[PDB]
Amino acid sequence: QEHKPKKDDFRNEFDHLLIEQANHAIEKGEHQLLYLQHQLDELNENKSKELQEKIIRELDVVCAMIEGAQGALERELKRTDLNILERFNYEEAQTLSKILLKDLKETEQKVKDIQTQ
Repeated sequence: QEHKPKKDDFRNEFDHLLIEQANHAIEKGEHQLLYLQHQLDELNENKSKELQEKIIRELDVVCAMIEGAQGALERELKRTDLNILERFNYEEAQTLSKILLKDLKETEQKVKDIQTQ
């Protein structure tokens, strides 16, 4: 297996491009979900009241800002666009965002399902 470092090189989003904000949004969200998965698995059995209440708060604010941002941004870019490159980027953008969205939702549900103090 090849495990290499992956850090956003283009942080400065001055241009504030549509795809730029979208990619950054889906990237951050996805990452958080991947890392959150672990806590969810451990919390599933641990059933820790503190760990749960915490994950819920973090997952709430994350899924919230992501849902709102993604929805708005997506609705913005969806306004008008037609091109090979634009189509490709747009396709992958919605693909990654959609995936992270489903996973995130599932995680939240599970957390809420687990009974704790």
